[PDB]
Amino acid sequence: DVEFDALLGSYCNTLSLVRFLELGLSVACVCTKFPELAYMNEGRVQFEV
Amino acid sequence: RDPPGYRYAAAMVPTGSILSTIEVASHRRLFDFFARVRSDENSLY
Repeated sequence: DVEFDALLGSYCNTLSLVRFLELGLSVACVCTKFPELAYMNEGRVQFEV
Repeated sequence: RDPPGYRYAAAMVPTGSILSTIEVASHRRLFDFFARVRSDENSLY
């Protein structure tokens, strides 16, 4: 007798890495990187009209 | 909490331009300092 058992193959999804900049909702924001955000403590935007 | 106050110098060199023109002061407290001046005030100098 010959009797074996087979591995009929492996399937692995690759989780897609989605950036934020490529997306619809990144028009509704102005995103900027600010390395010193950790130190800022208080920030403000003035607004004259 | 005695919030901040508008920085006059920083004005004069805007970092942008507000497109919407509307009567502000309805949306009063969206800001923690709102000042409405009329022809001009004493407090800007």
